[PDB]
Amino acid sequence: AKVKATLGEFDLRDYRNVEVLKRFLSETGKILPRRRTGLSAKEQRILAKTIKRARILGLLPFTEKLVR
Amino acid sequence: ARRRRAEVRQLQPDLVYGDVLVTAFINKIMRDGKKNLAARIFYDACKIIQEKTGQEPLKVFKQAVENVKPRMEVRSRRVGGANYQVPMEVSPRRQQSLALRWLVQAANQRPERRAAVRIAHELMDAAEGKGGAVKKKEDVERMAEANRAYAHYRW
Amino acid sequence: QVASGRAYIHASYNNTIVTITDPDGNPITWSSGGVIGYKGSRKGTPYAAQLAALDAAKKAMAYGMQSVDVIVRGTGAGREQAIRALQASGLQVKSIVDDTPVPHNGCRPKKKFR
Amino acid sequence: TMNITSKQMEITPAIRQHVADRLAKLEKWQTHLINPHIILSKEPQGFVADATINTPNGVLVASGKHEDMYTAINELINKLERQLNKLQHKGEARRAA
RNA sequence: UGGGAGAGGGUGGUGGAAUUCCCGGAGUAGCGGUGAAAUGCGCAGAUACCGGGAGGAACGCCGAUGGCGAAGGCAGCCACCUGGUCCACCCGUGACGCUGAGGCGCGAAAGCGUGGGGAGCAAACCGGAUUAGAUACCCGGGUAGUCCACGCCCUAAACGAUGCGCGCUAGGUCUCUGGGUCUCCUGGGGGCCGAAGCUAACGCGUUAAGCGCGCCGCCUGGGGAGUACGGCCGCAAGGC
Ligand SMILES: [Mg+2]
Ligand SMILES: [Mg+2]
Ligand SMILES: [Mg+2]
Ligand SMILES: [Mg+2]
Ligand SMILES: [Mg+2]
Ligand SMILES: [Mg+2]
Ligand SMILES: [Mg+2]
Ligand SMILES: [Mg+2]
Ligand SMILES: [Mg+2]
Ligand SMILES: [Mg+2]
Ligand SMILES: [Mg+2]
Ligand SMILES: [Mg+2]
Ligand SMILES: [Mg+2]
Ligand SMILES: [Mg+2]
Ligand SMILES: [Mg+2]
Ligand SMILES: [Mg+2]
Ligand SMILES: [Mg+2]
Ligand SMILES: [Mg+2]
Ligand SMILES: [Mg+2]
Ligand SMILES: [Mg+2]
Ligand SMILES: [Mg+2]
Ligand SMILES: [Mg+2]
Ligand SMILES: [Mg+2]
Ligand SMILES: [Mg+2]
Ligand SMILES: [Mg+2]
Ligand SMILES: [Mg+2]
Ligand SMILES: [Mg+2]
Ligand SMILES: [Mg+2]
Ligand SMILES: [Mg+2]
Ligand SMILES: [Mg+2]
Ligand SMILES: [Mg+2]
Ligand SMILES: [Mg+2]
Ligand SMILES: [Mg+2]
Ligand SMILES: [Mg+2]
Ligand SMILES: [Mg+2]
Ligand SMILES: [Mg+2]
Ligand SMILES: [Mg+2]
Ligand SMILES: [Mg+2]
Ligand SMILES: [Mg+2]
Ligand SMILES: [Mg+2]
Ligand SMILES: [Mg+2]
Ligand SMILES: [Mg+2]
Ligand SMILES: [Mg+2]
Ligand SMILES: [Mg+2]
Ligand SMILES: [Mg+2]
Ligand SMILES: [Mg+2]
Ligand SMILES: [Mg+2]
Ligand SMILES: [Mg+2]
Ligand SMILES: [Mg+2]
Ligand SMILES: [Mg+2]
Ligand SMILES: [Mg+2]
Ligand SMILES: [Mg+2]
Ligand SMILES: [Mg+2]
Ligand SMILES: [Mg+2]
Ligand SMILES: [Mg+2]
Ligand SMILES: [Mg+2]
Ligand SMILES: [Mg+2]
Repeated sequence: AKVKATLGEFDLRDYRNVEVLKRFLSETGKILPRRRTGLSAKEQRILAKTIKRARILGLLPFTEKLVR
Repeated sequence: ARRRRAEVRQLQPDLVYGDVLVTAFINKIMRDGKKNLAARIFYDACKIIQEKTGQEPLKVFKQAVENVKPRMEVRSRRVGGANYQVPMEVSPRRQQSLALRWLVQAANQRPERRAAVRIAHELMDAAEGKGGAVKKKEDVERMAEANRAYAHYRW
Repeated sequence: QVASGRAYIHASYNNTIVTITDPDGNPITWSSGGVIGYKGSRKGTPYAAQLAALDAAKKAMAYGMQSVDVIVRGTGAGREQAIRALQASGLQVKSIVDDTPVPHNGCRPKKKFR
Repeated sequence: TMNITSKQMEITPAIRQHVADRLAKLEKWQTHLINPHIILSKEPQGFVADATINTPNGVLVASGKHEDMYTAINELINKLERQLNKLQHKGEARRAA
């Protein structure tokens, strides 16, 4: 169940697409590995770099409390 | 030991009660291979817990066994740099063996002179609830309850 | 009195301290591996934590506490046993979250974690 | 107590005492020196000095050879120190984890 | 000419987590720490919890067997200034090239000078343990320093213990970054395994330690010794 599948085409730089971006974060708000997003090395860098700006603008969390 | 569990010896039933546990006690009394002596010391006591108590030796005997069976014991283990007192559950084989051992032992501390008297009177106090025989069990158990903190270090 | 509140578990390699608070986070009562009677490394075991959790429920329930969201901090050994004890105590335990503090590589740690 | 055996040689109470003054080094560790036994002898190459000693934590057993008799005694004590000091500190290592 | 990738370098900003301290609240008999402990802290109210605040330093996930640099080294995010390098067209110059004693610049940490900063950590130091003893390892404290600016110092297991350039000698595979016509084909890096061959062996092998050419540095038994004397450099330590 890879993340890039459950998503048609999307911009890997649109730091304001909270809806798409938020899926690339684990239930603890962390940036998911490549093994879990399916982005190649080249595209995985641009995802992370835009998650980090989205966090700075406030649209994305830096960490989430783990619930059970 | 180092290759397999050695098999527990079965013991022939006796001839005064035909019980396998009355025998395993007879042995624990026996010194220097004199079983004939081991019999008449035990049996004289059976007469005793009959003379002074209108009830059944074999009833008094077995109840005293279940009165000294230590449910929990400690068994040391060196964890890290300390020999902790880990609380192990006891095997009913071992419970039997310790009860039978502690009886004669707690008996052979008593004051009265002839052995058969001490064996009845200690079974006459263990079958009831008192006696130094039961004390060993109760002590050993509280030694394990007090150290249930390490009960996870078990194997 | 408060029927709902928070139960906190600070679970460390040395000890497990447990404090139950109100909905506003202010402590009602607290127990710990020392409180129930242990010293030294015994204060770290699960039985240690188990007694502290139960003495903490026993304590707060005497004030009317019924419901408690559970909050857990630290990777102590007596951790998972502390949460069981809270549930098998008779407290509505409506949640478990783990607010374990991880630094994003902040202060240099002592020599014994390097 | 301390026993000394000169095998196929003669020594003196003075020489025998010097052995006792030399075993006393092992008292440094403050552990029990149970029935220590010093055997002396002469090979065609020089003296042999044997020693069996048991402690609460094990036995010490070594042999020191040399031309000089007393120099063999030191080497014997040299090897006995090492075995004793190990007996006293080996169990200290595996405390962690 | 037209494109790419990147923790390359510099400057100015700014984000969130955590620790410490202070403030407010709430609460009590311990907390902390270890192999087990003790010093330490705590009824003069600690720890644990919630709120408010200050401050310094480092950037979790992504993050990798990854990327960049000539080496040392470089990791939140934004912007500016700037270097190196790869690709594709095969347009321009016309052997303009390789190496490089000296020289010059750069050069982890530690250390030094002037000034600032100081949360965490921590040489020296103090105390607790451990122990036969323990000027240590472990524990509780703690000053330089660690951080910023400027100027010095110029060392290293500064390592691939493998100088640079060019040419030539099977391939299989994994990966990064491009270009095609996108199955695959080809350039430039990062590894692994292996043809020939090399090697005392271990191992190297189109990222040579193979086959060749140019140029540089260097070695010539161990210790004495990277010492002494001299000379140059340095505030000193000490460097060559
Ligand atoms: Mg016996
Ligand atoms: Mg006994
Ligand atoms: Mg009683
Ligand atoms: Mg503890
Ligand atoms: Mg003698
Ligand atoms: Mg003789
Ligand atoms: Mg003689
Ligand atoms: Mg010596
Ligand atoms: Mg040795
Ligand atoms: Mg260009
Ligand atoms: Mg301080
Ligand atoms: Mg306060
Ligand atoms: Mg706070
Ligand atoms: Mg990592
Ligand atoms: Mg690398
Ligand atoms: Mg042309
Ligand atoms: Mg022309
Ligand atoms: Mg050049
Ligand atoms: Mg030069
Ligand atoms: Mg430098
Ligand atoms: Mg420095
Ligand atoms: Mg100084
Ligand atoms: Mg100074
Ligand atoms: Mg300075
Ligand atoms: Mg000065
Ligand atoms: Mg300070
Ligand atoms: Mg000290
Ligand atoms: Mg001391
Ligand atoms: Mg001294
Ligand atoms: Mg010390
Ligand atoms: Mg220290
Ligand atoms: Mg400190
Ligand atoms: Mg100083
Ligand atoms: Mg200074
Ligand atoms: Mg410095
Ligand atoms: Mg500087
Ligand atoms: Mg290296
Ligand atoms: Mg190189
Ligand atoms: Mg060199
Ligand atoms: Mg080199
Ligand atoms: Mg390719
Ligand atoms: Mg492509
Ligand atoms: Mg490179
Ligand atoms: Mg390649
Ligand atoms: Mg190879
Ligand atoms: Mg071959
Ligand atoms: Mg050759
Ligand atoms: Mg190849
Ligand atoms: Mg070819
Ligand atoms: Mg290469
Ligand atoms: Mg070679
Ligand atoms: Mg050169
Ligand atoms: Mg020489
Ligand atoms: Mg030097
Ligand atoms: Mg000089
Ligand atoms: Mg020098
Ligand atoms: Mg040099």
